[PDB]
Amino acid sequence: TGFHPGIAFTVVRQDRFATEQLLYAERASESYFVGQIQVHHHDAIGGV
Amino acid sequence: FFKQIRSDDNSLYSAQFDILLGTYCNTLNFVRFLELGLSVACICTKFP
Repeated sequence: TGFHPGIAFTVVRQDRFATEQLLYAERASESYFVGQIQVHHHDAIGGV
Repeated sequence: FFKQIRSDDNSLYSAQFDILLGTYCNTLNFVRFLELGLSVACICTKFP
């Protein structure tokens, strides 16, 4: 009904925007060991 | 459009077909009246 009961509020809300970031990486900044492709099989709808 | 083959790809290996095993027609035996056994009774005579 439009009565101000002697109290005040501080509203807080949080948004979310889509960005476009810009990565940079120095030379030889990662050592990467690669294993060996192994194959496993299993059944499914219709086929293996 | 149909994408539903997610490499699940069944019904890609059907080869049912229909075949026409031939045709068969007949002929009409053209009968000559003056070759009958009845033609002995009338004296046929063309008259243009």
